[PDB]
Amino acid sequence: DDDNTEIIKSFKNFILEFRLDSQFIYRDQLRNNILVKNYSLTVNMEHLIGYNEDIYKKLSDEPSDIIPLFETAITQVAKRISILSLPTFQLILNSNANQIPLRDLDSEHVSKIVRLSGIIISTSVLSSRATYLSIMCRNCRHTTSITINNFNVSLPRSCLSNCGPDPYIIIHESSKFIDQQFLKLQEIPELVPVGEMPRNLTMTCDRYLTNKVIPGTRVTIVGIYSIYNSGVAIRTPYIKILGIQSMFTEEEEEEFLQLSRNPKLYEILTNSIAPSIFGNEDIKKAIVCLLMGGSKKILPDGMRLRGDINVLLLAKSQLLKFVEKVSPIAVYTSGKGSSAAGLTASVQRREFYLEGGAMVLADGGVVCIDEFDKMRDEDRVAIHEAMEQQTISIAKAGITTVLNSRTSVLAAANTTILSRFDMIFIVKDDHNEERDISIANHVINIHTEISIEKMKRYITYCRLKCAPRLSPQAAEKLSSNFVTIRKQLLINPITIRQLEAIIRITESLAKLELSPIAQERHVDEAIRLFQAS
Amino acid sequence: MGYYDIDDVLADGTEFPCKFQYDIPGLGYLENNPGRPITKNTKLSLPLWLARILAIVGPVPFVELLPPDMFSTKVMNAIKTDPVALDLHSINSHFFSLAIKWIMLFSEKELANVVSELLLQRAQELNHHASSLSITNIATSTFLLKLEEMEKEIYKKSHESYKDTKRWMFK
Amino acid sequence: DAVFGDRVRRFQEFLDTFTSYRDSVRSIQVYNSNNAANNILPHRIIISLDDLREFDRSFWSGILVEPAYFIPPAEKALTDLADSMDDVPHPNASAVSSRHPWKLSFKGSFGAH
Amino acid sequence: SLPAHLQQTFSPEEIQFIVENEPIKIFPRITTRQTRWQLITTDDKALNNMVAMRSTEVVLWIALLLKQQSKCSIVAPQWLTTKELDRKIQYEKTHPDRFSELPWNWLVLARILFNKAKDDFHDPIHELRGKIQDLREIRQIKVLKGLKYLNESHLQLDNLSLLEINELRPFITEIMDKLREIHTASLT
Amino acid sequence: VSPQQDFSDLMKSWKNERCSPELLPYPHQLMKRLLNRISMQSQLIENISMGSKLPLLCMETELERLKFVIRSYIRCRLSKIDKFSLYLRQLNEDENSLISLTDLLSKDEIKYHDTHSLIWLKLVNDSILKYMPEELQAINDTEGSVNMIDEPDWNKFVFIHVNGPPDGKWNEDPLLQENEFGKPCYTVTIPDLKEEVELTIGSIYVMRYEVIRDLLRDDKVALI
Amino acid sequence: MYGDLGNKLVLEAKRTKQLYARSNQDVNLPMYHEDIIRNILKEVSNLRKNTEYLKEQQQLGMLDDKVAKCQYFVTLLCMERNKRCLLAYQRLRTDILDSMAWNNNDTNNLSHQEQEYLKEYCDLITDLKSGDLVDIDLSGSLVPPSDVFIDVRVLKDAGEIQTEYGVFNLIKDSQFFVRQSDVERLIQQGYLQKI
Amino acid sequence: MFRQSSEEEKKLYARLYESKLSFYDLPPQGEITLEQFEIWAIDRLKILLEIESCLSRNKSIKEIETIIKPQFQKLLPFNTESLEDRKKDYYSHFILRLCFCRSKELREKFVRAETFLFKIRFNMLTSTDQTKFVQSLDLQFISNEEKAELSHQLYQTVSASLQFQLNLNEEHQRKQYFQQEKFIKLPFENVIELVGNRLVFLKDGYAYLPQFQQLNLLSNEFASKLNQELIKTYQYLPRLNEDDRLLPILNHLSSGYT
Ligand SMILES: [Zn+2]
Repeated sequence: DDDNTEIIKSFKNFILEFRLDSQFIYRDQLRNNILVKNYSLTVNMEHLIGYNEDIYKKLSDEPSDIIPLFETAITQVAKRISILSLPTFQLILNSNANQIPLRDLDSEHVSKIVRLSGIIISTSVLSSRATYLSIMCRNCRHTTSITINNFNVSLPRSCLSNCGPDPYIIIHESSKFIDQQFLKLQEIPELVPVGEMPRNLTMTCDRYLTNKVIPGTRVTIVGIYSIYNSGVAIRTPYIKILGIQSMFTEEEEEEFLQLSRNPKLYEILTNSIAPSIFGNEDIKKAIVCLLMGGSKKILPDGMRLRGDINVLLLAKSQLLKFVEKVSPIAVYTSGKGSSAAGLTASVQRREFYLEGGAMVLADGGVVCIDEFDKMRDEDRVAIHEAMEQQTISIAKAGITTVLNSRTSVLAAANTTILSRFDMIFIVKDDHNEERDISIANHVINIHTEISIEKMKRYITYCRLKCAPRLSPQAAEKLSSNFVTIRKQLLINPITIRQLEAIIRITESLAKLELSPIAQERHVDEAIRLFQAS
Repeated sequence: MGYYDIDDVLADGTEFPCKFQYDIPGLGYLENNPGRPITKNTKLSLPLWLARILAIVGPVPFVELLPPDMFSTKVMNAIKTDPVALDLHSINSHFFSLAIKWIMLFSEKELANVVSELLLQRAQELNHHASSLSITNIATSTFLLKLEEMEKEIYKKSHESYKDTKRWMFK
Repeated sequence: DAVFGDRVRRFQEFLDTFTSYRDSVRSIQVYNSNNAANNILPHRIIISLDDLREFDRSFWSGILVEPAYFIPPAEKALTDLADSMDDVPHPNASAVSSRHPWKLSFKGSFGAH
Repeated sequence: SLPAHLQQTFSPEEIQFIVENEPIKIFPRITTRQTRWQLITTDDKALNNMVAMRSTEVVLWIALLLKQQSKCSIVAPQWLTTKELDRKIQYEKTHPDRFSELPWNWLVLARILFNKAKDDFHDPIHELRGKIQDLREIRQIKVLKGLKYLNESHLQLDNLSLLEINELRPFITEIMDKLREIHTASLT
Repeated sequence: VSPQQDFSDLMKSWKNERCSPELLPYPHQLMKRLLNRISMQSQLIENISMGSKLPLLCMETELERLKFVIRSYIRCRLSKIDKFSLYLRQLNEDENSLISLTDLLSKDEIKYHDTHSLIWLKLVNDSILKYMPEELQAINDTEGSVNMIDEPDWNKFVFIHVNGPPDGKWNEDPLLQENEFGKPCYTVTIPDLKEEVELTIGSIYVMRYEVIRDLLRDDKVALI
Repeated sequence: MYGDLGNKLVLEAKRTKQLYARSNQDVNLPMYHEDIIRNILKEVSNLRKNTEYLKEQQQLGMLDDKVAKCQYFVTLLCMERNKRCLLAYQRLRTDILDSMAWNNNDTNNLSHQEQEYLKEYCDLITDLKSGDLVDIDLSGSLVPPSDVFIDVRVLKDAGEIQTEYGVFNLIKDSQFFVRQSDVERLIQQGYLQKI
Repeated sequence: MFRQSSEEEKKLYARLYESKLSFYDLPPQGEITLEQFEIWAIDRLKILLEIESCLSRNKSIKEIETIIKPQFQKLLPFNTESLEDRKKDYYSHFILRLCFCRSKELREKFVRAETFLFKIRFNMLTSTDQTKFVQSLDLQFISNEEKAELSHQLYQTVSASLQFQLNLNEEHQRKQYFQQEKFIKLPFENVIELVGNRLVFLKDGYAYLPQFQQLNLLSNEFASKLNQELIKTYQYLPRLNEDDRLLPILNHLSSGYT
């Protein structure tokens, strides 16, 4: 009976006295945690060992029994430093003991503190556990209460105030609860023996350790290794977790502004795109315009005006990979697609369902297609709606839904389908032996102007900050050029759907300078670059 | 409220709804048409540095001020139920400056009582997050995204003071 | 047990003070009584929580944090208000023991919840 | 001209500078009584007339200057002892609103003497270091209760130390000023 | 008068100047005497150096400690003169002013104020105001829709500590009444609220500046 | 409308204030917005032309009592708000330059009026620093003196240099034990560290 | 810790109705109209007439409360901050003093009706208001030792009353309430109506009364003081006779009871 008091006294004196140099680090941490309504304490094992090794020995022998005592000691200290009501505090641990590989845990480790690491592969939803709980006695209508703690309980049968064999029920109207969550840990990929599928474990956490990690992240874990009921005399193992380890600044935008006022920025950005590829100036310019894009607009009568850009390319393999790397968001695919959804979408079967291809998935970003001619039959017709409307709509087999397809498409191949694109060009080649020799020398080196990341961040900044408008002079220029070309064709087609593309190219060109208005300088370069032919 | 104060210069540019009481020639450029008159009972949104004068100068003054949305009844109820949870930054960036300007303009009594309680109640949690020094980021960061431009200066000048005292002491 | 009565009294004071809810009770009752002699509206009322805040803060927070102890007596007080108002005589067998009280609903300014 | 962080307040370095001008009692290990010091901001007779192991009073900065070398020893103030600090903690607990009547420079002087003069105390230093912490924590609780009475007119404080006031200054004054601005705007 | 007392007065002036919102008057006599003493002490240190090491160490570091305070004080005063330049000029131009500018400022401060005002006037006059119409070319305009002249906030809140009369003449001070069974006290009226408070000796307060300006001038209180 | 350009200009003042405040060591105030200021002054000239034309119509008698008064008054307010914006921006950059003048006593970002302004203020500072009150170094350190003697390590190879106290030879990664009052200037210049 | 720091008629009636009930203790001041005099007297007269009618019909307290409570909002409001309602109530009572002081039968009828109205309004109060109103009237509890010595007798006395009046059917609940209940000691002659029903414990000529009972003492003090004031009001009726414009109204008011 007295041992429960001495241990609590010992941990209470541990928190109140541990200085390293001049700061009571744990008194300060426990005060600073309460002010932000965080009821927990993060103790370090090495400091506990340094203070008194006997306390660590007791903790190491019987963790399941001794952890609650230290927690209630934390509560007793927490009340003194902040009151002249609080819940029970959560203890959290850090350690540097030798990691056990997940594959080696066995019957020798049951009810021991264990440190391991792996990859999280799944996460459950949150669930409720009880800590303080009230009880009603059915016969006499007497009432009492119980305090649960979550370490390895059932309702009692010692009736009070005969009173009967099993008279107790719960008043949920006057009880307290906490959160709980389940996780799955899979062993590290570079530790598995050859020819075997990786092994995994299941584990639990509660209160502040919940909702701290997501699937696919590599983590390190400290926790008690134990068993639970779910052959003969055989039980399942698991782990109780006690600890886990896993927009612009001003100085950034100053650099981007300095770039914006450079008189030769357009040349600089074109030169920075696929520098190994020789020639093909207008291709690089068109890719800059594709990356930057126009400006979206919405009108009083509800009509909606597109912002995206679309380009086709008729060597060519490299540029799509570069566009994938430089773009803020990017998807890469070949014409047949990743599944039966193809590029756009399809219905599959047993009840029917629907899944989207690599036009729905790239919504909000860029998508590049490696061979546009290998497009499937359904996608040939569906890309019309995917490009013009930026939507995909299906009414089949009782399904009736519409999907968003807001993206800019880059494509390459080697007909009427060319009408959907804003610009079309044909790739050109040159055959200097020095170029091939340089490439070969670089290949042997691995076998034996603006950088990508800076350019990507700059593109993000320009997309976020500016959305320019046409000046009146540009309007007069464009309308005169439009009627001029149509008259020239008449005496010898251009249509409104291409004028509205020239406008988007003009806005994208004005976007680089961060000029709020587009000007005749941009209109001239726009119509100059319009010569797809 | 100094002349050269940038925040006061910037706060005066916020627009308020207005209604006219005379037809006037040539001032259609306020309606973005320089070639036309303004007509009586037309409604426009004008910056405060202009509406503050056109509401006063005569008699009947030229313009009447309509009750703006940022002082609507819904905002007042939201303030009075739970001031600490409120996202004043989304409501208006310069709330406590425009509040004082409006109170001076119309000499409101009840609005002052509401605003004083709001400021006093939010200062408590502001001090709580100021005092909490590391020996955490998410718990502080969630609240500090709902501060006005007015409150951020007080938070910064409190945090630096506490930090300097701590640094000097434990040195 | 005694606290139940005082909360009923306090909500009766609230219902007497803000009179727009009496009109709702009476309008529903007279509408139902009219067409019965020849559709029927439910025995439900929606209260603004802001009125309850401005009337009594202690009752407002009691409703909003301890509903199990505050919602039932207020509903009982509403049933008493609707019952005291005049009603059609000679009810049938089913009407005499319906076990059908009035019920509440809320709108406005939940705040953190 | 002046730095931005010194427009309205004193930095802790200036607070240390202010505290250093106070007098303190010392035991010198050398006799100076029959060159001479010839100071211009203090008394000069005491340093010129020292006798070994005879108690005397000098400014704190000269005392720390001497204690840097063997030539001096510093007597602790009488309040800086275990019995007195126990009594002050009991006073703090007994009266849940009043501040105990500690001197205005207690934190600064304690954290100077523990560093420069750890060897001259009579009590064990590791207990004083705890009782100082207890006093500061209790006072911080009492401060946190007090910030709910910021108002348009004034406030009263008693026995609150210089460093504690300097810690809080920019918050109290700013919030009080804005409440003043909101109130007077309705009158005008 | 003694060298000991002048440094206490300097510390008093420095601390008061740091906190108060207005520009307080220059101590003309104290600064003359202090600067002369600094010069003499420097020459004495040089003579003794050319002639135990420890007294020289004390003298040198004492002179450093003395010079730092004056440096900070003068920098603060010049910073204040920057902010209230047009206000001080308008105060001087008012023939009916109860105090002259030369009473408030030292000669060096007068030079700084005048020439800095001319420099700043030349900068904006050529750049901006060269292009404005004649009605808006004034720089210190009071009549415009916004007042172009800044001035101190007389109602700023400040910490104070009540000293009482400096001589300990509690029986002689006419303002110093007494509370029941306790210390003497002063009384002040806060006029916006029509309310009174009792300022006991020794207790600390947060108080509006204008309400306690007269007692501060008479050294009955000291800013914390 | 006539206040849009000013509302855009003042945001640069707020931006440069925050950039300056974030890092006291990295003061390089950005490019003077010549173009926006020129556009604002052109707008003011347009308003002046409009007022002059309105005065001509007033002398012609075109309903001048009400019509000219109100239009003229509204134009006057539009001019005044622009004056406020320009003065605020220039005053902020003036304050930054005044802060830099005290420590120093490169030029491409400053406008030429500001370029001569800085020279004038440097002349003023050295005039105050000379003459009477010379005994206290008004541009010196503002941190109170803590210790007489310190240990300083040698960070940059400036070779042999002269100072009022004497001569030093700054051999890279050597260490001195010397009085702070001597080496305060060299620490500020950046040849030394306190360790 | 931190720390900061005719009109008289209106204040008089705010003081008088802070408790929400009054013994009608003090002389009114200022002026009202003669139309107000007549109408206010008639309103209180109507409520008291219905109270006496229901009592003659032998209806219970609950039935009378159901009958009379809707009439306050029309004739004589209660639990109200309005100065007009408070003055209406006070002045109407004082007028019916002058109407009903004239004879023993009128005095008895007025005392009965007004005391029953006092009981009704007291029942409408919250327990806090009842406590404050009783304390304001300057109205001996036994010691804990005396309660312990007499605990068996007091519990035997009140146990049935706790079950029937306070619905405490469970003996456990009755025991807990009795542990929390206070008792008052006074001479048995003061509570003789409870003595006749054997609702109080008697010892040595003193009656032991639980705190949850004893409202009859309050209403009896109200009735006795009202009777004494009416006897006083009768003695100086010759001063009322100086204004002839009031006598027809009082004759009209008294005619409904004769
Ligand atoms: Zn039982």
